[PDB]
Amino acid sequence: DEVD
Amino acid sequence: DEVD
Amino acid sequence: SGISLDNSYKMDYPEMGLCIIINNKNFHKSTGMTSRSGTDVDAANLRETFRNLKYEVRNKNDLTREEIVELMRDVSKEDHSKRSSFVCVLLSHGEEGIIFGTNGPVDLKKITNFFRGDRCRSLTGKPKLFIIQACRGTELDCGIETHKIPVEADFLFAYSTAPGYYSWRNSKDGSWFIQSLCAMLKQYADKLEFMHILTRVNRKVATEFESFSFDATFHAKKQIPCIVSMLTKELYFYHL
Amino acid sequence: SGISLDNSYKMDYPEMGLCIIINNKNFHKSTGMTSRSGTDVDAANLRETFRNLKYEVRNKNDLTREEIVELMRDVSKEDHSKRSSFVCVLLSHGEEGIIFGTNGPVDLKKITNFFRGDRCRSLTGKPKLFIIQACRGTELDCGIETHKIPVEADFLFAYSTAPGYYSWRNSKDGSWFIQSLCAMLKQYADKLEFMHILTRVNRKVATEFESFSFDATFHAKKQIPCIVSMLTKELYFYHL
Repeated sequence: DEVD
Repeated sequence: DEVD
Repeated sequence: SGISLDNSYKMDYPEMGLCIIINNKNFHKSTGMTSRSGTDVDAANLRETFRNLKYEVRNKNDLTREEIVELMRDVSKEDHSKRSSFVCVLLSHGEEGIIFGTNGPVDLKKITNFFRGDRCRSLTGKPKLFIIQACRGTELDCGIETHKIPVEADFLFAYSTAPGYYSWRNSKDGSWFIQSLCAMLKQYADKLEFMHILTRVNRKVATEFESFSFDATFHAKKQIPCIVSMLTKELYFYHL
Repeated sequence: SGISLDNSYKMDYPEMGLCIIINNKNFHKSTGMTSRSGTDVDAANLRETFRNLKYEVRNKNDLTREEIVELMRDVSKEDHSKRSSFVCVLLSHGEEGIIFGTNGPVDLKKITNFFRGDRCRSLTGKPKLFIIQACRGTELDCGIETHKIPVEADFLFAYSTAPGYYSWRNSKDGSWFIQSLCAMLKQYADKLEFMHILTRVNRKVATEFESFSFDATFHAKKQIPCIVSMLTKELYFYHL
């Protein structure tokens, strides 16, 4: 899980 | 007719 | 029992819920904001429309920014356990993300935060509807010839106009959006899902209204409302 | 003939329309933006999903801000007379109102303006859908334990996340929103109206996903997408  |  | 489906909000609690209507017509001189002629027509239409949907309607007129905040705080602290949903109607001047109390602005975010899933637990998982007749800017539409659930979930914003745009109010008939919203709720609330009702409202506003002004800058303009949904279920105002 | 109804967009033109997919994975070093691992999974899922809805899909990878603008300009200048609708999928970094080309930002407004009712006449009165997997800010959701038509009309923005919030992407499964969107289109496009499909997407994202991170700041967070509709009719991807 990563943020854009 | 008027704007808010 | 037989198989079940989870597609629609439970709307058969003992009460439909509160409908809080904040009707700001007269503003402190110091603000330099005009009186909102016609808004009482809107407030009255809204009261009747939501009365027939069985909402406990509370009308409040000409509230200061401090009064708006404390009202929303207090309403969020009530026990909503026996209520299916929450509705708040804001009728005032505004700009993007902002509505006006009689004496100055309130951040829309501050208002809705009181009802966040984590901050108002008797409304967690229930539809929280914010209906807003107010400008979101100063653009005019010239038209063209034809851990668990997110705290921001289960909100619906029914804006009167597109982001960045003026919103139109008629001093005699009331605002285009509220007129159309009440008409469509009256006609379809016992039939359509709420998004489908709000879509009929978009088309009514978009097709049936056009401004008349002696001032060329504000003449022959059009308006499209703006539905913003973070709902997780379909919403019907009726039940079995 | 018999009585007619005007509640639904005409989706039986010779073509469904274009589906433009802009897949930005690798960014110029100078921007300081990270690679978007997993986005190819999203682009591939989107291509297949819209292929089965009979859209003419065009995938474009790693476009500069200049390239995005000229692509949208050019697509808006095509003859869409025989097409029912227009779809654009943006997959990139972003902030509120902004998406990133490989070498810098593009205002979302600049992109959508090319398709305004008055600026792209073969799409006037037709649904123009903008699906956006990109951050809209840096907030994290901690969750809670359970003359004629307006130029801005007929647009739909399906945002991956709420205003102001980060949007979550999984480097192996793809983004939460695109995963869920494709799954729900696959399962319900031959059944439900589009808003009802997008609502199923809201619930899937809201209920089924929660971030895992070694970094406490980014751990155990939740996400709710954000449907923004200025449509004037119901939209079904099928017809008679």
